[PDB]
Amino acid sequence: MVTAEQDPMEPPKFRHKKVPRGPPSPPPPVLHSPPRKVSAQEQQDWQIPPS
Amino acid sequence: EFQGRKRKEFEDAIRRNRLAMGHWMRYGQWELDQKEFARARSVFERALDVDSTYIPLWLKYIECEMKNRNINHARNLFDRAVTQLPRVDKLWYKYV
Amino acid sequence: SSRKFRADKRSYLGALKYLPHAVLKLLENMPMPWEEYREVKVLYHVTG
Amino acid sequence: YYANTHAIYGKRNFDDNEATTSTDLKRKSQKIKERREDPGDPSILEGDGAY
Amino acid sequence: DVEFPSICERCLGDNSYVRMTKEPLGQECKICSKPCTIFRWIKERGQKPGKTQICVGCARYKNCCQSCMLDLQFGLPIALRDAALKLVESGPTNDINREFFAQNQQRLLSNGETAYDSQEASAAARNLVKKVEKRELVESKQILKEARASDASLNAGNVSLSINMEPELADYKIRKHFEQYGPLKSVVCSHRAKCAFVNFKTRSSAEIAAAASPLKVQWGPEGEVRNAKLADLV
Amino acid sequence: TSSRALPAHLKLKYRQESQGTEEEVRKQDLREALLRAEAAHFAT
Amino acid sequence: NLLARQFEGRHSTGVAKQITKQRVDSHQDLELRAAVMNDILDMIPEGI
Amino acid sequence: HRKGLTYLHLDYNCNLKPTKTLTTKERKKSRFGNAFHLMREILRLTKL
Amino acid sequence: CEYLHRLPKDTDFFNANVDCFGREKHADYRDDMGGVGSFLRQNYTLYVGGITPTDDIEEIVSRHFAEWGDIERIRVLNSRGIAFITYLNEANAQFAKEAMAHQSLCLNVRWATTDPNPASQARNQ
RNA sequence: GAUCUUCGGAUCACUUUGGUCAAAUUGAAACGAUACAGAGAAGAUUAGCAUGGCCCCUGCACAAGGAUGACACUGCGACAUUGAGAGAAAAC
RNA sequence: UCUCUCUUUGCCGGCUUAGAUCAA
Ligand SMILES: [K+]
Ligand SMILES: [Mg+2]
Ligand SMILES: [Mg+2]
Ligand SMILES: [Zn+2]
Ligand SMILES: [Zn+2]
Ligand SMILES: [Zn+2]
Repeated sequence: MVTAEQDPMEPPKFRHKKVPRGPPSPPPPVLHSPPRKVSAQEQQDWQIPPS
Repeated sequence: EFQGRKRKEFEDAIRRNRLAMGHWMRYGQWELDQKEFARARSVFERALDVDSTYIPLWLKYIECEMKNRNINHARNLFDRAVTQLPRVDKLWYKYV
Repeated sequence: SSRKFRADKRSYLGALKYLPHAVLKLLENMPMPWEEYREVKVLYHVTG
Repeated sequence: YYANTHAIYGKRNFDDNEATTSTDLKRKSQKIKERREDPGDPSILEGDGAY
Repeated sequence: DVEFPSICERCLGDNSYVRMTKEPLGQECKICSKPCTIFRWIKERGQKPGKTQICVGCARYKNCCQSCMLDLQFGLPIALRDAALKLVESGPTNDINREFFAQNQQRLLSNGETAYDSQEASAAARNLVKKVEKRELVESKQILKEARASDASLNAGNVSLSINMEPELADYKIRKHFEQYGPLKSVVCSHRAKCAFVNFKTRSSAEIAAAASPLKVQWGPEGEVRNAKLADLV
Repeated sequence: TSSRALPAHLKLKYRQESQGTEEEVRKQDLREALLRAEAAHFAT
Repeated sequence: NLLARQFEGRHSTGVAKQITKQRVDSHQDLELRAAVMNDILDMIPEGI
Repeated sequence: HRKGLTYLHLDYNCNLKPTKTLTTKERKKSRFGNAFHLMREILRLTKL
Repeated sequence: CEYLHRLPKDTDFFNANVDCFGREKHADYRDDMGGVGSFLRQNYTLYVGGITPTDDIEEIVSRHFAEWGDIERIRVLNSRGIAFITYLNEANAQFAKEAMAHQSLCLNVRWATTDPNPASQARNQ
């Protein structure tokens, strides 16, 4: 093996192109406390009118 | 080329607004109407990657697997769903 | 302007980065008024 | 590596009828030098014994 | 340690001692379009030096030789291999999809699982040769005279043809058949028309070839196929 | 590559002996010092 | 830099842009909107 | 060249003069930066 | 010369990467199908286009093509001056492609496209 | 071949070939023109700064410009149905 | 238990000097 030496005058040899980010690792389990009951009264008490 | 037209518009729509799940559901439906497998699962898994906590998407995927008689796929999908969200009972009830 | 050297164009154009150093070294060694000519030790790219 | 290359060439061309020694080295050089034409004399430049 | 490139010994030369150079990031893979190092060596004296053409991510997903593009198990072109054997699904031919597939596939292949085992390859080869050997082994009357007489006039349940002596299968089979019946000029044929017309230097050779008569014949596209359907009712 | 990416401030500065190194603060009794300073400020 | 941009491309993706006294208001607006969305998402109870 | 600006003439005294009337597209594309122009002017002084 | 001046014969195989005519094969197979084939696909037939003088197009192209190599299939379009000679080997196919360009039978010789025929694809495969 | 050596020999030197690829239509880019429309904010004229990314261009630039550079800015069903009547059907 | 209709039915572009101006 002999590493061929590079020309000091060479510009960048080739273009760099973007690639969309790969998929992530699978998501972990959620592990929540059991959901609570809100009832229609509290569902309505957070109903906001239109602006 | 009509399939190409629809696929390009769906892909650019989901690229512009990546958080709009309605676009993913519509994409899965339209694509499911003719080419019943493979890329349907691909699109739905991509949507799951975007947000895996969206129960309607899970139910939609399961239901589209029941349509096409894929029972073993659907049961693997339930296993993944219940092992991801053990505290939502919609998935458990559909499974049982 | 010939295809015989079209392999050397990338390096030839890449030497533009070092051109100002060549300008400085050339102007630094200008012959003084009392001497008709000056011979200079030079360093050149094989590309020219 | 030179030995291996020489063996490969000898196998390909079947021309392997040589020995090795010290004065043998000079003797092998002698025939090849005899086949060579003379080197001209410097300061003769355009033909007729040009160097 | 980015040690060595996967190169087959057919194109590594028949010398047990070779010298080769490497320049990092000197080229883009011709599949990955990813930066890759070149390895240049001399196969044999009197030959232009060879060089690798693809990265190490490829020739791993393809089990191939970086220089001569031949698979390292069967020694036949990679394109023909993936077209015939159809071992594992290939990648696309368009740029962005192929580069994304190649990059993620290289990632999952470096994860530890081998994408190519040779057991299935040998099995597929034996199956392929098996399939090849197995591959080795009133309405008709009106479509009979609808134009058979017409074209003859213009420029010329069972039916029996006539033999006159008036003075799937490729065309080269015809060429190496008529060499004993004389020199050849040109053989114009068509599989759909099933008609092959041949020309010789002399009419005597053609006529003596015709005299060999006691599957053979002696003297849009659909227009030329009307008599070709006669092969079912010949 | 860029004007603001050039080398600058290559020597990182560390707290010296009297500037409150970890050793000096560990040896020091901060609770009593805090109490005296609070009392002194209250005095004003 | 000129030769690199000539032989490489923009490399525009993944670069930040400082706030330069003309984007101050339009960026302060983004930060305030994000903060209000956070507070909204918090004070709303589960399943509402 | 290599930019397509083959209608710009760089005469031997290092003056960059268009060989034809340029449209808005060409005028916007043929606009060089301070580095190229500074190098051109240093080259002009060297040639002088 | 440093290259063979004779015609390719049956057993003149070369490496997959290298073009059989001495050049090098890329992967994109171009867009106008112009210069050199792609190592990713294995095709032996090439588009030749040009003159459409009379009905004897089949015989004239057969005469002008068989002398370059061994032929497996010839299909000539009657309506327009298009022919698709299919060669047995890559060597003869590419030699003919580089020997019948801008010649008199100018010929617009290119590379063939994937067949849309469900029947032709089956027999090719 | 030069040097010794004693006419046995010893010294001295020892494996090239920077390859976007073989003499330019058919493997270094990017388009002219003609023909069609033909300049952001709910009347009309019009300042701009942003948000999003497989859109870039000029720039040494993390300044700034290119029409506020351009494109894009919407819209739906994890609705449980019962509340009831009527003709039918099979059912209080 | 079908069919039709109605009803109940919780439900699913930003900023600045309002940017600045305005008679057939
Ligand atoms: K404006
Ligand atoms: Mg701007
Ligand atoms: Mg903008
Ligand atoms: Zn090899
Ligand atoms: Zn690769
Ligand atoms: Zn020759």
